[PDB]
Amino acid sequence: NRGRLLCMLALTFMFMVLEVVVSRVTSSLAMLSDSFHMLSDVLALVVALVAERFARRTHATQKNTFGWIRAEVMGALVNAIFLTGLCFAILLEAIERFIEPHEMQQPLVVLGVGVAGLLVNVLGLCLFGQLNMRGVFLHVLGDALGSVIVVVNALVFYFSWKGCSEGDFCVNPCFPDPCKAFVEIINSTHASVYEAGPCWVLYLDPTLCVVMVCILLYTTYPLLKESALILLQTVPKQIDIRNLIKELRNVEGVEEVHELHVWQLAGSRIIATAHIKCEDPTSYMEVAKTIKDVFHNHGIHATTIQPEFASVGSKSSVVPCELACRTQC
Amino acid sequence: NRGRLLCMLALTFMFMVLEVVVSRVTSSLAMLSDSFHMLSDVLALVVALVAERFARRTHATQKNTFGWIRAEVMGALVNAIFLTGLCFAILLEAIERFIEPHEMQQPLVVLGVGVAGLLVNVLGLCLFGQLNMRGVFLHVLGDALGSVIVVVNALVFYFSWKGCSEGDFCVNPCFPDPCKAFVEIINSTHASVYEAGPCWVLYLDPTLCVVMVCILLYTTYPLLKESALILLQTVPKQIDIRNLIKELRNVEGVEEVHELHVWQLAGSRIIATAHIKCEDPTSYMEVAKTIKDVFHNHGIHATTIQPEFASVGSKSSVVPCELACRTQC
Ligand SMILES: [Zn+2]
Ligand SMILES: [Zn+2]
Ligand SMILES: [Zn+2]
Ligand SMILES: [Zn+2]
Repeated sequence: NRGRLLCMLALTFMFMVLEVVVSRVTSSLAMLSDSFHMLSDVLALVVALVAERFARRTHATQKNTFGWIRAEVMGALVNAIFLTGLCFAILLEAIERFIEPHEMQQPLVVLGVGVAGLLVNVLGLCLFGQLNMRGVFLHVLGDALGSVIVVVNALVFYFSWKGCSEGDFCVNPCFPDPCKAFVEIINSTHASVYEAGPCWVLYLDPTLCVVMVCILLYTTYPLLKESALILLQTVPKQIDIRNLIKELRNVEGVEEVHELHVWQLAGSRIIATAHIKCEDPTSYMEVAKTIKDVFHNHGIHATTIQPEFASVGSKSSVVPCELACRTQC
Repeated sequence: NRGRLLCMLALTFMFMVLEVVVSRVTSSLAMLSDSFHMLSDVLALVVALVAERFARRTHATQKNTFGWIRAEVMGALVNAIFLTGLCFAILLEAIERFIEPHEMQQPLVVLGVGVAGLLVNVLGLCLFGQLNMRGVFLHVLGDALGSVIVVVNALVFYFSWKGCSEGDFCVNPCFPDPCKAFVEIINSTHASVYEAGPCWVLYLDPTLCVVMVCILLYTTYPLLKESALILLQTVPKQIDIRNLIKELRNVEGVEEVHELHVWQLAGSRIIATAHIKCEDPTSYMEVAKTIKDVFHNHGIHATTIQPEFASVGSKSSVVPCELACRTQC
């Protein structure tokens, strides 16, 4: 449905506006750098929306004689790439939180907007073309787990951390404090009291991002396998070629079955070609009806069985099919 | 060739090792954060390498009755998505250099490694399956233009900027200096001399990244159009369906031409189906030879022309094709 992706696109725009509003109210330019990062969650909805007005034009057009009945199972692919590509990004970025750990300065406000985002994505998840559903549901599960990360982080971050207490002049041993250490080592004045807070919670986030990454990259892969397999002309999973060939040769009136191509258009519109070699060119229609039946019994319905009638003395050359070109094909 | 992508993969690993070596020698943990960003240039070579040992298995296997002759024109797609996706990343990140501009502390060393990277990518470009070539050449042109950015930046950055001079205690008006302003406003001591350098060169980089992004996103798109078009079963650009149908109906012996599917397997292996409606079921082979000729004259060589022989009184129903199923197909 277009209604669902439309509603969810509207919701994410709402939340980005709320985020810019908080980032400007609090006057914290370090938080306005997520209202530009949700433009990566609006893209996976715009794409699966564009591929909704294209799986309905299922009519033979001079520019595609099957129609765009496939632009569904391509949309999913693009999504399941973007996400996975994007997913590695998180992983890469998680490494930076092990080398130069930053500090979540204002934890009440981050808990606030994180719980708002977690609720809007719980709705975007409870809201949910059979592979666009999957290619977008995974993409909202991603940011939902990201929001659970943000809450469980900024939850035990006001509960535990201590940070610099006496104004702006204290020693932060847990990481290479840029101004505190600079001014404190360039001026030795025996200043006021200090403190030191736990560090077992300074790296309680990148571990959560690594877990979210290993969750998405396993929930996504089977979707990506199925999409690329459909798009590589591969026999579906439910049709065994050797059985089709044994059954075509069992039929009366035929003796050989040349090029036998089977594939999958989209969903369950499976096609099938075959040359064939009848013997008597007058009882052909009964043979073709029988062959269409032995295709219909195997979930394969749109066929094309060209019969190659044998001439005089030419039953010694398969490559010509009795009907061929010259060399290339 | 596998040799070219192998050589280039070896070169990029060499350069990443050189980058970690400099980042550890100089003791500048702000530069080790590019030896993790070149793991995004090794991916587009690993993919177009995996799709090299898969466009050579062009043999009918029970798991694909065309073979993987298409896994070339899919590889390109994945590349031309990754890059474009990745390209938006740059653009997004360029915006951060307009809001909170950072400082290239050590410009001689950055010029050094930037010129080394620019030379290794000039080689990776001069080094260069007809769409993998394009899907990887664009991907090296990307980082080559990135390197030109790094050189022209860190070139007129030692030539112009001034920065803080008298030890570690000066005023930096051009941007919200974190330690200088903090310690200078928390302690009013009438300290030593200061200075102020130009700001027309502090934002001489993100403009270069925006130009590199608008260069890649126009050099990539036509590749992505062609790849997705091949993968959506679309008639090629060189075969006009109306002409094929007019020419099949002009041929003797036939009167109607049912489902006429034409598409593109990969490169130039174009297939074509067609039912057809002959009249006299004894002169069929001549008609089929003529039809194969009027397909061969149009760059379309792998055909399948099923003839539907008319029964008694049934020349009033196209939907049955004289040969059909029941309702669904
Ligand atoms: Zn999102
Ligand atoms: Zn993170
Ligand atoms: Zn690169
Ligand atoms: Zn940049």
